Order: sequence, then C-alpha cells, then structure tokens
Amino acid sequence: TQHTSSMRGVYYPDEIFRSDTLYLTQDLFL
Amino acid sequence: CTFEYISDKHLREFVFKNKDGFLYVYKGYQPIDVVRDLPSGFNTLKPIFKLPLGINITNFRAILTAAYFVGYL
Amino acid sequence: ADYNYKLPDDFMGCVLAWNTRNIDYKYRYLRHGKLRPFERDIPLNDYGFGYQPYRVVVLSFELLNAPATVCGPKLSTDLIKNQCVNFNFNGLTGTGVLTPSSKRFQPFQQFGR
Ligand SMILES: *[C@@H]1O[C@H](CO)[C@@H](O)[C@H](O)[C@H]1NC(C)=O
Repeated sequence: TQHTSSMRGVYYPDEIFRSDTLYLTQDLFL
Repeated sequence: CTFEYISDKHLREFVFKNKDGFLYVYKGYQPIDVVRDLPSGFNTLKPIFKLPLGINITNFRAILTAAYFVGYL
Repeated sequence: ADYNYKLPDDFMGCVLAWNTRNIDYKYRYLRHGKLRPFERDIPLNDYGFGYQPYRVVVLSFELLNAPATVCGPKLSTDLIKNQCVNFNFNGLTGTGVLTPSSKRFQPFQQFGR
C-alpha cells in the first residue's frame, strides 16, 4: 500500500536553545 | 567485532541518517487510536544516539517477534 | 586516501606521525569507487619492510554538542553576578554581566543563541 506523510518527520537540527524566532535551515528532511 | 554498547494505542517515530561515519537516531512518541492509517499531525523528534560506526549502510530489515511505515529523506 | 582512509574536507583536529624503523602491512588497491569520509571496508597488496614504515594517530575533536568531558587543567572560580566581568564557560569566552534567567533548557542543549 501507499500513504501520505503530512507535516510529519521534523526533528531538532542542532543542540542550541532558540525562542521567539523563525529559522531557515538546510538539511536532510522528510 | 568493532563496536558494542549496552544500556539500562502508541505511535513510535524514528529518523535514521548516516553521515561521516556517524549514525544519527531521533525518537519521538505519540498516542493515537487507529492502527490502519498514518494520522495527520505535527510532531517533533529529539536526539537519542550518535553512534561512531563507519560503515556504508544501504539496506535494512525490521526485526519482529502491528504495522510499520517507511519514508525516505 | 581514496580506498583506505579519507578525511573530511571540514576536518577539525590534529594529525600526528612518527618513525618506527627500529621496531618495524596490507593495504587495498582495487575497489569500486572512492570512499566516503571516515569510512572503512574490511585486492590487498602487502608492504615491503619502499621506505621505512611510519605510525599515524589522528585526533578528531567533537565540538561541545554534548556536555563537556575532555579538557585541560584550569582552576574554577566562584561566579560573580550583576557585575561586568570576563567569563570563560567551557571554553566560551566573553565580557559581560551575568544574571539569573527564566529560560528553560531541554537536557540536550547547553547554551542559547
Ligand atoms: C557500500 O556498499 C555498496 C555495495 O556493497 C557500494 O556500492 C557502495 O559504494 C558502498 N558505499 C560507500 C563506498 O560509501
């Protein structure tokens, strides 16, 4: 079978605290 | 043998990626109700393991003793 | 470099080598394609005991994505709060004032940016 993966599979890119921001990152993502 | 490590419904999500001889594993847990289909939603995954084993990984097989889904990054 | 030991382009560390001709093997010369960095594979040609052999140790440093474990002798001091000081936290150096904070850290994070 085949399904869809909607808005699924996001992980934390690095071990750095961030808050109240928008962050653009380039990596292997689903 | 080279590397050894021993340490001491549901929906379990994992991300495996290999680079520079390091295997990165990311794990998250979410409680759901239906088994047949992947539910829609947003869930973030925290780091667990960074394993220093320098091999090419091109295939994998799941080990069983009730469904699992595979997607590619 | 291609078939036995490939170093990444972004390498941060040190390379140490020395000569052991007083103390006194196999390497790989045929393979399908180059290696990716920090990879091993276990078409083998033996060395002849062309020049005297050398021993190599390569140190690679992991840059503080986890709590710090390996570092040198420096003596810790008492922290001074609400006062303009020079500070050194785990090799992170600055000049400023330090106050208690209401921010909450998840356990894998050590500093905020
Ligand atoms: C891993 O092995 C496969 C076949 O065994 C090979 O084609 C591939 O190039 C290898 N990966 C490397 C060298 O990064």
